[PDB]
Amino acid sequence: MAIHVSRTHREDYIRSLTPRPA
Amino acid sequence: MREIVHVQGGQCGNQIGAKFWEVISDEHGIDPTGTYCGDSDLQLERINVFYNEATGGRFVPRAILMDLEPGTMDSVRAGPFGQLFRPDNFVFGQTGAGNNWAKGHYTEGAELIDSVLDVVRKEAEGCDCLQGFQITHSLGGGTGSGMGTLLISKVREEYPDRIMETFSVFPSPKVSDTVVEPYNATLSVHQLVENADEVQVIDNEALYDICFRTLKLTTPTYGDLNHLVSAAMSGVTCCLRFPGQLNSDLRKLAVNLIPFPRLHFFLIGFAPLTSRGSQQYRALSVPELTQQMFDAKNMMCASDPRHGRYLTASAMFRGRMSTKEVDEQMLNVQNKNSSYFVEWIPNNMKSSVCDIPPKGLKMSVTFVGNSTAIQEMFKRVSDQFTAMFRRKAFLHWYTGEGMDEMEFTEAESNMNDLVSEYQQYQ
Amino acid sequence: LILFPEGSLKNSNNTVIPQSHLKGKSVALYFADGADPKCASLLPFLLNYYRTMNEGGANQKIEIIFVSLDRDREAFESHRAHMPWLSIDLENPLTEILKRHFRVMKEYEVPTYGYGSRTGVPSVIVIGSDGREAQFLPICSGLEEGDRALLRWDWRNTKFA
Amino acid sequence: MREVISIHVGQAGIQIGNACWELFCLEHGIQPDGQMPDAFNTFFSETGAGKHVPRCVFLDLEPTVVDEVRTGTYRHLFHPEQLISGKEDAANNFARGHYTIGKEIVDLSLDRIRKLADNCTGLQGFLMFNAVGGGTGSGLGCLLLERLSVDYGKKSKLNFCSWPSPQVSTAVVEPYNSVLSTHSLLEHTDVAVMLDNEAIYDICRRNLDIERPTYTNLNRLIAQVISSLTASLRFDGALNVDVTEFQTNLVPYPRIHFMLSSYAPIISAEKAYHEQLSVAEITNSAFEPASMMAKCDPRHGKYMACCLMYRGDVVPKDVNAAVATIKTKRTIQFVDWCPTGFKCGINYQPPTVVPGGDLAKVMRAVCMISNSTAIAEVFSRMDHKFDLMYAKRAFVHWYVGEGMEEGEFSEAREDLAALEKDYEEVGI
Ligand SMILES: Nc1nc2c(ncn2[C@@H]2O[C@H](COP(=O)(O)OP(=O)(O)OP(=O)(O)O)[C@@H](O)[C@H]2O)c(=O)[nH]1
Ligand SMILES: Nc1nc2c(ncn2[C@@H]2O[C@H](COP(=O)(O)OP(=O)(O)O)[C@@H](O)[C@H]2O)c(=O)[nH]1
Ligand SMILES: [Mg+2]
Repeated sequence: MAIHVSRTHREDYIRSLTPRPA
Repeated sequence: MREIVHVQGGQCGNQIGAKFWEVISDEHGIDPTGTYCGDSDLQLERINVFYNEATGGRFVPRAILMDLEPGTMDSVRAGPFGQLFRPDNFVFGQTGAGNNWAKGHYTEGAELIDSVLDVVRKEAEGCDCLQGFQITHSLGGGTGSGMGTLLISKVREEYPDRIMETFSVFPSPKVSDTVVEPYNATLSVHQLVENADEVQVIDNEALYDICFRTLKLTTPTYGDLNHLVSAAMSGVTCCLRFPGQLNSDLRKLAVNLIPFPRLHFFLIGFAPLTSRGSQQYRALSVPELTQQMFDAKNMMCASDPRHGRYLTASAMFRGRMSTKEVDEQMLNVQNKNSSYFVEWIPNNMKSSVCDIPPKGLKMSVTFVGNSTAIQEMFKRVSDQFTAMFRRKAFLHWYTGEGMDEMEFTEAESNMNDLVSEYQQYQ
Repeated sequence: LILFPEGSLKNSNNTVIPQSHLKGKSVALYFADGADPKCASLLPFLLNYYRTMNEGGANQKIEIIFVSLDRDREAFESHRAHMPWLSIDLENPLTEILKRHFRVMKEYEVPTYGYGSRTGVPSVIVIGSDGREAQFLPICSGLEEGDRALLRWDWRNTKFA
Repeated sequence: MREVISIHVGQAGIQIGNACWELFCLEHGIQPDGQMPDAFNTFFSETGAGKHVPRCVFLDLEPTVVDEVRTGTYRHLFHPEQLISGKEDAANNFARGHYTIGKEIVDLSLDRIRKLADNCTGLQGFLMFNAVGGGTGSGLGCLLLERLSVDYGKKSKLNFCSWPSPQVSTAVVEPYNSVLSTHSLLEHTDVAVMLDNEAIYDICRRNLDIERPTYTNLNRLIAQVISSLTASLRFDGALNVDVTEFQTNLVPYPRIHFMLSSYAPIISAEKAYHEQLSVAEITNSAFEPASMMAKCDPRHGKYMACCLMYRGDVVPKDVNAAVATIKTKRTIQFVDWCPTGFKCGINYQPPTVVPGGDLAKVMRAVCMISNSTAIAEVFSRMDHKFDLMYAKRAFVHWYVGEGMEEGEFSEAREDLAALEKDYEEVGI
């Protein structure tokens, strides 16, 4: 599965932002 | 007063105990250099339960760290709160238990016996009266399973009229590190049923899965994995150091849970575990915790209690909260989960109002429960034993250090005789 | 907040009024350019709207604070002379600070400050007491309708109190 | 306490409800991070201390508008997984939204309405906002409506559906979606209000005197109408009428629950300066065919039930005079078996204004909801328009290969035709 940068909307993007910003 | 003696056993036990001594320390408000900070009677009046003085006002935990390899203990001095422990309380192994129960219990662990008794008796008899013990160890490897179950086989017959709670980390059906799985799991558990007071089952495979829906994060490190355990580690003994409207202790918790001496394996869980998106959006109250802790999907063990049936349940609520909202709300869950509870015991639960909330949270609950749902997890370990024991596989390393084919077959016979009461108490 | 200092505003006959001289009056920033074919066609309709609306009444209803985005002082005064209402001198940095406060600039964004949208020349914006925008008169916006957008003006609820 | 639950299905349901929820939070004065700087209880639940969370679900199978709200201004107003997004659109089909891609999302949405309705007793009803024109709005909307109909049997459902219009459809398969959607929307919803598109667009042209508004002003006007309809639920007034006492007045027969609506005055800053709007003339402008938001002329229709809820400072004396003026008007016709066809409701609080919208604030306004016979030609146009493309099987292979059967097209023919004959037998 392709995992992307936290600033794109794929899977749970909402808190790929908040606990661990990238 | 009432003293609890903590033991870190194995690599998993050392790492899971490090996080628990971090969460207890800041719950009492203590800087990791030993100085108390936080200015409250109610978190300092009972500090001798877990800690000891140091004639400077410094508090050192009543914890001994024991491990046959020097690797993961060097990591806990290197990590945070590593200065908190006593240097004498560490005991070293310079060889490294290579995933074998035989050198854990019989051969290589025998020369570490004369040092581990001299440090656990030194901490025990220094107080006026001991209450219980509390160890953390995993059944997967060698220095946690074999070297840990060697502790239970000796501490009981020298302190007979006391208790202990062992938090055993149990292996997985799906994922498998530590490729010699069923031999270490079975060799620890047949000792553990005979000679341990209660066992809390902690499952890594399932606690990834709580971390995948209710805490739903993509990159689970071993840190917050142990932090979710340390919540229910703390909540099961919160009233030993804290007052409450209806109190609870470990000795009471055993008396009103275990009906017969050969079943003492308990589920464990902590509520609330609210998602990060859902943090502000829960006006947290007693009705929504009760459905969260009577929720099968939120159990730290990898057993579904829909198939099983709760023999006796228990809940240590924590915080400023109403007491009849415990009472008739659990009468509602008996009247709705009629088939999920045993019919020859009415009022199957504990209520216990630990009057002190968790660290930062207004109100919570810690669920521990004697369930017959563990029979499916105990029989897959049994057939994992038999599948690899018909082919005699991975036995030469065991037998070279004084094992026997005979002693393996009462390990499976005590395994089958352990499962046996569970499906005929259904 | 004192949005306009003492030597800020500049009405006709080359005299100065401070901020205090505009109470109870519907004040609006006209951001304009001399060379823009938008503003050349839009200015006569502001001349008709400001004059007739104010003549029709026993009170003074609307002011227009002109802010310039021209090139030099000669182009400043040339477009100023065709215009009776209030203005601000270009060389004063007060024009710059309310230019960035209201996002009305002239496509040099990355060399200076480089934020985003510009919504440049022309625009007239009615403002409240504390430098907050009161409404957008939609000349070139999502509505993008010029020469008639002055009819959206709401001269009872946008006062400089 | 007593509460109400909203549901938004389809993209048209999404930003219509975006216009609704900004206006509900504007009326209560709550800063939309939750904090206020008990009339909000029915539309907002208390969370923690000072925070309020909307009682609604957002639901659309593409994330292009669901994640737009999520990243938008109200990220901290709407709870993040109150919003449900799918993975693929229904491709302007009833069939995909009802059969294949609807399974994965209705099981989550049913879990969300159970968690949102089990918190308190005294639920009034449901507020479904959807589009008949939407493939997801009719597709996933109908599967949702029938499941909540069987489960929640005796609870009412206010429905707001964006009906297709005679001139524009902005879809070629549009009348195919319309026939099948009302085939099952007839028997599961309890009440549905019919909203066309360029009737509201012509409203924005004529009395709102703006020549090119967007979906902004299409959604401001729908937000005013629902808010004045539910103004009795939140805010106290002289003569309050609730959800359970709308079907008793407007629905004489269980077959007929489709009706028009209008809101007056529709004015800007040019009109509040120049024209006085009294009780006797705002009801005449509300009964004007120009203000109709289904572009149906009621002169060849016949009114049979009307609820005239006035929002703002009005008295029972002058509203009874305005009612008597409408009855004495010769052009407006009533049905002979309903001598009483006017049920006025009275509130006290003034209608709000969205800052930046074209509307000027007015402190007495009329929302009026009217079941009539005129709906028959609106739907019979829809039946005739569908029959030309059903002559030689236009766009039917997408539906057939999806999983429905040819014959569900034909069953929807006599059920809409039964609704046609039902309209002309009550109009006698
Ligand atoms: N009243 C109103 N209707 C709208 C608005 N936007 C779209 N619609 C209606 O929505 C119908 C079609 O649905 P779409 O907007 O394309 O999106 P959808 O509801 O998710 O359905 P799909 O087309 O399958 O994606 C059109 O016929 C429009 O009439 C709006 O802003 N206001
Ligand atoms: N909860 C937790 N489990 C662990 C950790 N490290 C290892 N484990 C689990 O423990 C198993 C390995 O047993 P381990 O204790 O490391 O072997 P030992 O060193 O010989 O006692 C693996 O299957 C892991 O899933 C940890 O830090 N936390
Ligand atoms: Mg859509």
